[PDB]
Order: sequence, then structure tokens, then C-alpha cells
Amino acid sequence: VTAITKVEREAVLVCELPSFDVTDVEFDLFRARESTDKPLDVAAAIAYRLLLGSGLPQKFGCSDEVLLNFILQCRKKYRNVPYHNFYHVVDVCQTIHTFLYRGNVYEKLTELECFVLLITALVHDLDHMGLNNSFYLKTESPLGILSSASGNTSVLEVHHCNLAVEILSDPESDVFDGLEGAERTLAFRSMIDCVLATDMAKHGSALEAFLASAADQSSDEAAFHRMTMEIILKAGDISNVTKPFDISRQWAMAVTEEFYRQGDMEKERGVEVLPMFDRSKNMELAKGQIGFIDFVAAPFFQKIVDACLQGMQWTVDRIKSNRAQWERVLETR
Ligand SMILES: COc1ccc(C2=NN(C3CCN(c4nc(N)nc5ccccc45)CC3)C(=O)[C@@H]3CC=CC[C@H]23)cc1OC
Ligand SMILES: [Mg+2]
Ligand SMILES: [Zn+2]
Repeated sequence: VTAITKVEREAVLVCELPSFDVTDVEFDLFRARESTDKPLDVAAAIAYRLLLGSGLPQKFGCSDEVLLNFILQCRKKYRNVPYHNFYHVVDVCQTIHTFLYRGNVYEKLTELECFVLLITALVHDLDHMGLNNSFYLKTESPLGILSSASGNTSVLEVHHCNLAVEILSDPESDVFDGLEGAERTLAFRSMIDCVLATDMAKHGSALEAFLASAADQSSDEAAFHRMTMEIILKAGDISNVTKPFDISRQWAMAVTEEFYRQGDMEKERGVEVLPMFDRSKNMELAKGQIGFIDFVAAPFFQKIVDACLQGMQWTVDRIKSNRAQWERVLETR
């Protein structure tokens, strides 16, 4: 399929990104994009550098050549939407790295499992089209029909897995080619399982199952590793509120635009439009983020940190302080 080539290849290798430390919890992807004419080659380099620097691809007989083909193969599959673009999955990959190596979550998993997670971040939203699963079902869209007929409500997540598998059948872009037997099976199994678990419809059930496993010393060990990978991918996804406020705010600008556009399309089609998707209300960013923090993200991070993931306490602290900063935008309005 397609083939990347040196033209695109080198176009990434000749980015050096001197101003930053990709390993830092305060790494700023917004700066990186802004700091060149080629934001797409910069993002790729950040992924490339993160993966190579972990020394995980080498360990699992993944050469640099195949690695970069893989990244680049994913990039093509991402579109140009406000939020669910290739910058979001590069973000997720970089954030997951910080949770593994600064939050010491590496200790709870094998190297293969850390390698799979870093990879899975990049395939997790392949060919996302700005539109949530709901839209596909309410518009009786062909992908919603296929999902509905096929027995799986996770319209996009199955889509992303399909594309991810595609990319890896080609061995010049197959970052698991060096795995054999049980390891290769696990890599695909867990990668798919993780991606499917990013469907926010399943958020409660996946959080309650990870916690019940974490509190049980007799939990099946393979099942705990798996749920931990699922929880970490989920964490990367909702990690925007754990960043430095200014980075957080810009993430929230991007999603708020993306939601607005779906809601524009939901008006045209004539289908139901939720409050959140409606440009008609200015819809105070502050109150949106405060609600997202109180109902989804603060309880999530606090609970997994306490159960198990004590190294990630900083996520709970930054949420707490990002919240207080939104309350001070309210108090001074
Ligand atoms: C930067 O800031 C955001 C980034 C991503 C998302 C994402 N949001 N969501 C939904 C998650 C659940 N929601 C709310 N639920 C419940 N119980 N209460 C709420 C109260 C107030 C607002 C929302 C909710 C709806 C949105 C996705 O599904 C995206 C796709 C995948 C993962 C997360 C994304 C939201 C952001 O800020 C609002
Ligand atoms: Mg997704
Ligand atoms: Zn995502």
C-alpha cells in the first residue's frame, strides 16, 4: 500500500527540534507546530524521537526504517480536523510516555506492553472525521449501519482498529514483525483491546473493572496488565486537563470547535443537537472545562492514582490547579 519513500522519510529525519525535551510533562506540542512551516514533519519527528529514545523498538527487532514508515503511514490516515488529527495522537503518545517513565507506570507492565501502548497511541483515532459515534447512528450513516448490523456500537473504534491492522500487514511498516507466536498475538490483542476501550460509552465500566482488579491481590495477572494498558490509553486520551493551563486551554479550543461543526452538520441533517455541540450558545469555555473536570477527569485520575498509580499524582494536582484557574476566570469576569 502506497509506500512512504525517502522523500517523505528524510523530510522528517532533517527535523531536530532543539528547543524542547519531548520527555517532559510540560512539553508543548503547540510551540513545536508554530515553530516551523512543516508542523506535520515536526510532529512525526517527535513521535519518531520518543519511540527511538525508549529503546523499545530496537528490543523487539523493529529497525528505525520500519518505525518511521509506520508513523508516516499513520499520518496519512489522519485527517485535517480541529482536534482529532495527527497532533492529538502524537500528544497521546507523548503523554503516555510521561505516565510510563515519569509516573513509573512502566513498573506495572512488561516492555512489550509499554512498546505496544506507545504504538497504540498513534493508531487510536485513525481516519477520525470530526464526528462522534452518536452522529453515525443518528444520521443512519453507512458506518453506523455496518456497526449496528455487525453487533458493535463502537463505530469509530472498530474503524480505527481496521485501519491499524491494515498498516501492520505490510512488513516495511509493521512494527511487530519481530514478534513471534504468543508475543505477536498479545501485541495485536492488546492494541485492539486498548483502542476499543477508548469509547467513552464504556468509561464507567472500564474504570470500575480496573479498580476492582487493582484492589484484588488475587486478580488474574494477565487481566490486570491488560486493564492497566486500557486505563493508560484512556488516561492519555483525557489528559488535556492535566497539562499546563495554557496548553490545556488550546486543547479545549480545538475540541470546542470540532464539536460545534458536528452540531452544524446535525442541524442541516435535521437530527438531534445536544447543548454542547451548539454554536448558538457562546457556551463559556470555563464552565465546560469545569464540568469536564468534575464529572469525568478529576474522579478518574484521583481514583486510579489512589488504587494503584501513585507515581501520577501530578495529574491530580494539575487538574486541581487548572480547575482553580477556570474558577478565577469566572470570579473576575
Ligand atoms: C480539552 O477538553 C476536552 C477534550 C476531550 C473531550 C472529550 N469528550 N468526550 C466526551 C466525554 C464525556 N462527556 C461528558 N460526560 C459527562 N459525564 N459529563 C460531562 C460534563 C461536561 C462536559 C462533558 C461531559 C462528553 C464529551 C469524548 O468522547 C471525546 C472523544 C474521546 C475522549 C474524550 C473526548 C472533552 C473535553 O472537554 C469537555
Ligand atoms: Mg477515539
Ligand atoms: Zn483520541
